[PDB]
Amino acid sequence: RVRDFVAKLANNTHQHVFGSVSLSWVGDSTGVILVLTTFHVPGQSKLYRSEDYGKNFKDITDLINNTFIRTEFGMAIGPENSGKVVLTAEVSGGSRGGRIFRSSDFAKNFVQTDLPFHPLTQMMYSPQNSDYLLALSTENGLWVSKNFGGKWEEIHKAVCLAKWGSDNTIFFTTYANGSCKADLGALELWRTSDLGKSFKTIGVKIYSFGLGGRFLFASVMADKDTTRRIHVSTDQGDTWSMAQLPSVGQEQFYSILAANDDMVFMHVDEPGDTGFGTIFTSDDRGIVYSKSLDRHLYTTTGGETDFTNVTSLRGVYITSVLSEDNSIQTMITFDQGGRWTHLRKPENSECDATAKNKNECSLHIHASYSISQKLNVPMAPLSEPNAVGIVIAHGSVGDAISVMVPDVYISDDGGYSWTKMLEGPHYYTILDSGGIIVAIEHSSRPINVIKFSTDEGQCWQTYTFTRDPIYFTGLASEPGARSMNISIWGFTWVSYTIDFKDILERNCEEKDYTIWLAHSTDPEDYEDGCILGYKEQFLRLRKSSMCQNGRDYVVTKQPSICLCSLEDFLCDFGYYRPENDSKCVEQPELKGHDLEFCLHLTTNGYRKIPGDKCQGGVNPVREVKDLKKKCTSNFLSPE
Ligand SMILES: *[C@@H]1O[C@H](CO)[C@@H](O[C@@H]2O[C@H](CO)[C@@H](O)[C@H](O)[C@H]2NC(C)=O)[C@H](O)[C@H]1NC(C)=O
Ligand SMILES: *[C@@H]1O[C@H](CO)[C@@H](O[C@@H]2O[C@H](CO)[C@@H](O)[C@H](O)[C@H]2NC(C)=O)[C@H](O)[C@H]1NC(C)=O
Ligand SMILES: CC(C)CCN1CC(=O)N=N1
Repeated sequence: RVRDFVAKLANNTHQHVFGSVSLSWVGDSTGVILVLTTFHVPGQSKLYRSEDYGKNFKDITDLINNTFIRTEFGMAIGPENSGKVVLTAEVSGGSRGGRIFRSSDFAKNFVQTDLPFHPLTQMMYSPQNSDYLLALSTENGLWVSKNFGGKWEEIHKAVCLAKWGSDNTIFFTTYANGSCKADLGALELWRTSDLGKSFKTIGVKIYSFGLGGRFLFASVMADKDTTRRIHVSTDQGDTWSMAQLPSVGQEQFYSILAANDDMVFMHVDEPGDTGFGTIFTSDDRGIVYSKSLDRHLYTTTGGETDFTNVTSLRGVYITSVLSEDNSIQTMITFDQGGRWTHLRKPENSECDATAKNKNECSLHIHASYSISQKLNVPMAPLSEPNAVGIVIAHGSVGDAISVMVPDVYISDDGGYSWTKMLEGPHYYTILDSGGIIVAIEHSSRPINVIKFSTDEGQCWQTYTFTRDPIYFTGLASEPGARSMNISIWGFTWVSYTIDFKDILERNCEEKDYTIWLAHSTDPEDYEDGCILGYKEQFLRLRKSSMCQNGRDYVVTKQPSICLCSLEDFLCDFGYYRPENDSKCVEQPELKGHDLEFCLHLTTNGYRKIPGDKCQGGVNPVREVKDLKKKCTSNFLSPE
């Protein structure tokens, strides 16, 4: 519903003409884009650079000296504004050392450097400092560089896996003899804070390790069995604590679904080839775990899962579960995994063939699992933190995820309500923190048009961006959903970057924004909107208003602190919540893995949900008590 839109886009539209193809953005608010193509012909690499968000590209294959670049390593991009770019070149079969090309000037100038080893993994930038780097050689050697790749010293041999921690710390696992596969479950976990000068052994009998938020996790194998269990440390391995999670076997796996400063979402595989597991939410120490969701779909250790952080609203997560019927259903939690429920269906929607009742059903979302089964899904769900409460996803309306070709649904309130956005599979992108949505029909045949909306998917305009139809491949836009430049890629290889600057000529002002209470279920109630003990009220751009938010737009929100209630605490170890009300109570006797933990000790009977900011009201935390005597009450033990 924008007048004379065609005129504005026509001048703004820009076109550029150009094996294995990869595109990497460099920095924020720089517009630097690198495109790398390699082809194997019985074979040279091509590199392009753009400083205008992809409107124009300049060939810079001269800087790489026509050297072949290995696709597997890809293009290593430096942290935020470092501008560092590293490409791993291919070298002669007999070369003693590897060769890489590096740049620190956002790829304007590249310097060739030979290496003392052959890289086995991609070089990883240290988060605290861009200059520091680490890599693993073909001989499982760990090399570190303090000069952005000029000089590499082998700090330690036989490293199975290495990762960057906070403050330039390095954690790695080593194998005493043979190969990592031989020493599975017998590895040693080491840490060095001095860039290899000094080493500290923080674990033995290690299977693997992981990092999430503050937490550092390590899986340790039993002495008398194959089974392994998780141990957690918040002090970089100086002290360790067992995690109240079940032990698993070699067939089973552990996966960190999501982690942050407050807590972690942990997935434990069920015994057998079920293809599903249970989700556990931790406390602020990562030690005590609450069962959140049953029969959560996860194919294998590196397999597909539909678990999705809805990044546009606090505490909202979406995933898929396998019912006993062997049908897949989509579940959503609005309170960080405290309760899970079915997504509400759009009001003007018809239940499909999967529904028992024609007028009652739910909305189900197509994510990574649907894509892996070769369903007609071109994109997983999309959400951005800048665009408050907006979720866009492919889905079906019924009792379960259906095989039929899907339509696109949008939510403007963080997942509480939905409406059909477009018919049939599409590609979508969010721009200007929600100021514009852009969409691209997915078809077998070429396309010549791009669709855009300025009222959060409620209405759309159709604009033709080319004379000649192209075969659509993908969309590229600056990470962070703050630019107004979108790029359409396809072959007849071409790329039309549209700029929407003219469409939103007017910048936004106070009057454009309006007040919106997030998480509002019942507007009359004092407690309405309390999630994790507090409410958030937002200023968001009115749907009718069509103005640019700007690159420096700031989400404005004010927090209201609710009164603590029992619902803001979870049961500590040794307590459970009966089906009756919600007061935590001490279990008759611990069983299963709960008994394993016994043989954190002090239990308050209640602990505050991590991330919960409620103040005042009830405090149910009890004086610290010890259940060890209760635990060993049944065991005869020596004097
Ligand atoms: C789910 O996504 C949200 C949004 O990205 C995450 O919230 C961010 O967390 C980081 C790290 O704690 C903070 O620096 C940001 O300020 C948060 N963003 C907002 C908008 O609050 C959240 O941590 C994710 N959930 C999990 C479990 O990782
Ligand atoms: C879309 O891309 C253009 C470049 O083609 C961006 O233009 C830049 O704008 C900033 C500030 O407006 C200037 O400091 C830069 O010098 C501009 N670059 C060029 C190459 O002209 C434009 O900002 C992008 N749109 C958005 C919303 O970020
Ligand atoms: C949670 C952390 C120990 C991940 C390492 N992994 C994978 C697995 O399944 N066992 N250890």
